Amino acid sequence: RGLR
Amino acid sequence: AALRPLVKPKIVKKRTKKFIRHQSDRYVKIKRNWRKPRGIDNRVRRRFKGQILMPNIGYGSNKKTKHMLPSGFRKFLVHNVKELEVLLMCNKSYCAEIAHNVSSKNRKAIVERAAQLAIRVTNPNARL
Amino acid sequence: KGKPHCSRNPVLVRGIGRYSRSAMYSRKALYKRKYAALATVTKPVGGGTRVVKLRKMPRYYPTEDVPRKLLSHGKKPFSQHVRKLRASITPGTILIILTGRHRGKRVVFLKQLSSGLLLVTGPLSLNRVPLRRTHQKFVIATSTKIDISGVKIPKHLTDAYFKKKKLRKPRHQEGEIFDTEKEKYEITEQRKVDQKAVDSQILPKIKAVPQLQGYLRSVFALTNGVYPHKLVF
Amino acid sequence: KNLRIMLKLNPYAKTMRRNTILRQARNHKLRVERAAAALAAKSD
Amino acid sequence: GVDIRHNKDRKVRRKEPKSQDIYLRLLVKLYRFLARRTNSTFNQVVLKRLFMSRTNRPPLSLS
Amino acid sequence: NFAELKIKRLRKKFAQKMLRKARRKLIYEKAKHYHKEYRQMYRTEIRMARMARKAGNFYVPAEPKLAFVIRIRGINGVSPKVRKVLQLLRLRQIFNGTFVKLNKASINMLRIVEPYIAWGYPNLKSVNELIYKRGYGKINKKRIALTDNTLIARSLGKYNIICMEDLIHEIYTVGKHFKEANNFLWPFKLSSPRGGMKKKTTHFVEGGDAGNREDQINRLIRRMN
Amino acid sequence: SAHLQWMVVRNCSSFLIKRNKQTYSTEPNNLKARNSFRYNGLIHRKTVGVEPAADGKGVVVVMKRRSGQRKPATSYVRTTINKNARATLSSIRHMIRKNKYHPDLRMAAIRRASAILRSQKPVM
RNA sequence: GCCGUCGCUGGCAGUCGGCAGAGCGAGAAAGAGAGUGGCGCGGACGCUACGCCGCGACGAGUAGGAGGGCCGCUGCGGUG
RNA sequence: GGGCCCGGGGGGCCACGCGUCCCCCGCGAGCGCACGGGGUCGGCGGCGAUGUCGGCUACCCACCCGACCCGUCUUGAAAC
Ligand SMILES: [Mg+2]
Ligand SMILES: [Mg+2]
Ligand SMILES: [Mg+2]
Ligand SMILES: [Mg+2]
Ligand SMILES: [Mg+2]
Ligand SMILES: [Mg+2]
Ligand SMILES: [Mg+2]
Ligand SMILES: [Mg+2]
Ligand SMILES: [Mg+2]
Ligand SMILES: [Mg+2]
Ligand SMILES: [Mg+2]
Ligand SMILES: [Mg+2]
Ligand SMILES: [Mg+2]
Repeated sequence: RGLR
Repeated sequence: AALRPLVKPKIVKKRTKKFIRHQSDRYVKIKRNWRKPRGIDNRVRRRFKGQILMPNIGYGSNKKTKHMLPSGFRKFLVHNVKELEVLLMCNKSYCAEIAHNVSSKNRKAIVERAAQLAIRVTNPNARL
Repeated sequence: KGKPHCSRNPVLVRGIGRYSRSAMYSRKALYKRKYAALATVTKPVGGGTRVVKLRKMPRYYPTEDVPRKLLSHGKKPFSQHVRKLRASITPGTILIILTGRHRGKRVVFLKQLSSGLLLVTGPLSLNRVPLRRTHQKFVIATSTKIDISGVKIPKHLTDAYFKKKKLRKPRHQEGEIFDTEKEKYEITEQRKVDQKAVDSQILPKIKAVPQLQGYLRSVFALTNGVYPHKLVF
Repeated sequence: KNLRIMLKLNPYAKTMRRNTILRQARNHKLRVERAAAALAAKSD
Repeated sequence: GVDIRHNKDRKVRRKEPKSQDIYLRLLVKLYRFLARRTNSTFNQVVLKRLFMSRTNRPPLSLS
Repeated sequence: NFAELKIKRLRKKFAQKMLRKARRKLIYEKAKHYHKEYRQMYRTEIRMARMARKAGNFYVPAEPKLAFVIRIRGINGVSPKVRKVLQLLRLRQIFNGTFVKLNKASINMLRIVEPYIAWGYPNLKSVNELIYKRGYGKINKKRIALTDNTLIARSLGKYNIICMEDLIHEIYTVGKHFKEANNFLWPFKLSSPRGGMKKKTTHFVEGGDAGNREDQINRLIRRMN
Repeated sequence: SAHLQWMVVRNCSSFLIKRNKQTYSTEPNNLKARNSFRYNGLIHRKTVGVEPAADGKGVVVVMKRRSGQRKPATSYVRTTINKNARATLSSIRHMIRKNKYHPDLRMAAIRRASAILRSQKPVM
């Protein structure tokens, strides 16, 4: 989820 | 117009000469067929240096190219016309070799069929 | 529709970049680049329309087929191979042929073609070696160079320009009737004009060096007491 | 002898090797700096 | 050369039944399939017992 | 439907793509911490000798824990007591090599088989060259070449040895699971000594080859591996 | 059953032929002619055969109907396909696939029905 | 590199195809489970399972033992 | 030196999200390149019909190294  | 095989790999043979029998040269009663020498003081079965050699299993041929003639085809003895249709779905990997006894009247109508079936014959000019 | 950009890190050594993974991330500014989320054809006929099928099924199936083969990665075609060249060979360097019909003949190296073959031409009026290709392995690079930087070698002297052309004259019915042997290689007026043009620029520079033309006219050959490993050429 | 098998087994050797190449080009640049500051110490 | 001893290299277990009947050589096919394709060590024992000689699988009594 | 089963299978194919990035990151920061370990264990062995030379005393370094044993004789004419020990050292073949941790019960075997082996204290570079180039694992009782970390993790994983670097660290720094790590390694098969032995039949102190050549085992490893 | 009478026919048949390290079979409806459980043309409940047409041209296809199983006379059905080289290789293909009739034999049937077309052209 | 023996008491009946969905090499005991509420009609080979395929290790030998011989000789019942 | 080189005031990091509670103070798509699960060329050139191309084996000959005559009893046989 970190790269959204 | 040669009938090429499916694939023609490189054939490598670990030995070409025959395996002559010990002392098959000094005598005529001793044929060239091989017999493993089993005598006590024998110099061949002790594997001395510079002597005759022995058929080990190491000399075996590559299974991929074993029994394979120099034309890239394996072989099959054919005794009559009917034994070709057995060979018509192995066309590009096996060949036919009409037997020695099939007379020339039948061998002509065998090479005739194998020509239509594109089966390769090793002795197609045999008898005539 | 982003314009392509070259690599942002120079290659320190083959397979290793100059910058690290984090350095590359910072350089690329990826911190602000977060992203998240045929065969048939109708054709009229003289009736109705026919759904013509492209690449229809084959009409023959051979009794046996060779199975496919595994996939390699490190093998590339010769056209895509990388062409090496020893540092001892530079434009204007004098080379000696050892295998061609011009055995032991000194020639003036011009450049290297795309394929890899060395495009060389000794003065035709001196050694009779025109513009031709020669493999670098089979040529000895003499340690005698002449400034050839100011020589506009025509661009059309590619590998295709120098590729052989089959005479294609085995026989025919016309030829069997009026036979003319198997033909020859008739030097094209192009290969001749190009040879003359290249010589017109190479010869003035060669003649500047004293005795250089005579040396080129000479032929290298081993003599008694001469060993290649003991003399520097 | 195979860079990417060494990275298949030890992904650290990539930075271990980028170092000691940078570190070496900079130690050879420091040496050529000393040795080209001393050719002006026996010329001055 | 290596200094091993090949005295016991050839394990002597039965790779297959010695009989040639075809109502046993079909059971051994079905159970050789179950034996290799399941993780139940039951089929492996049934298969290993279908090989055994007539003196190693003896009769049972009803009692 | 199958629009559900597709995106589901792609979630599985994404969890199996993140469980690999997390493991490559773990292997990376492990090797990065073993570089630090080896640098410390190297610099402090020089500290502990400079601080003794400043005061005038002597620093006796710790007797080494790890030995590398090489078989330098054939199989033709061995005593039975030396043939049982050359096979509990797994040296069943000339030029075979193995790692051995030292204690009383081990040195007293390397004393029994002394005329048949040439053992010593391996460097860290020698364990690198060995584990990488001649490193084979005894998987399923099969000498399987160690080509990927998933061959070491699959067997020695339960000991938190999951890469060729954890393996090297377990061998070099003799660890709790040394018996298991050293026994996972199929004994190394080394070539003939390039250059050549000095004299195979006499101890190393007799200007020969046999016996213990403590520091100098690495000179032989480089010309044999 | 098939596997039962195959365990009887695998070695002591009369069509079995064993020489030159090869082992073919001369069964009527065996295509590829080789001795195997899969291609045997007498053991199974549904077989396929591709013979040449009795005259010069054409290829006959011999399916074995299901109902008549112990009645050799009314067991096989035969269909002569005297068409071009491609429609016959799309008819055998449909005969087998669209019918779902012994479907592992299809490429064998095409490969044989092509050997026949090839062995019926004018020679060179 | 090739032949062979041994071991893995290894793998393959999954050729599961418009009644289709093409996978089980991956470090971590176990379901690519169910339901219950918030156009173009197409897809190599295989499998004599006593068969085929993959991996490693191994390979001396008299006396002696065992196996495999699509090695050979003569006749018999079948079958080509 | 070690402590993530404890804490305060020019180069390399497999570090780079927002919203808190809190002690320490689960799918982003593409596009290529390759030291990446064992070789390919989408590189070429020469000669070839009455004298030449190929044939390892098989016939004769030459030369270099090796090379004592087999069976047998025997601790031991090329054995005077
Ligand atoms: Mg004797
Ligand atoms: Mg004796
Ligand atoms: Mg051996
Ligand atoms: Mg033995
Ligand atoms: Mg035994
Ligand atoms: Mg000795
Ligand atoms: Mg040397
Ligand atoms: Mg001695
Ligand atoms: Mg033996
Ligand atoms: Mg001599
Ligand atoms: Mg006697
Ligand atoms: Mg006596
Ligand atoms: Mg005497």
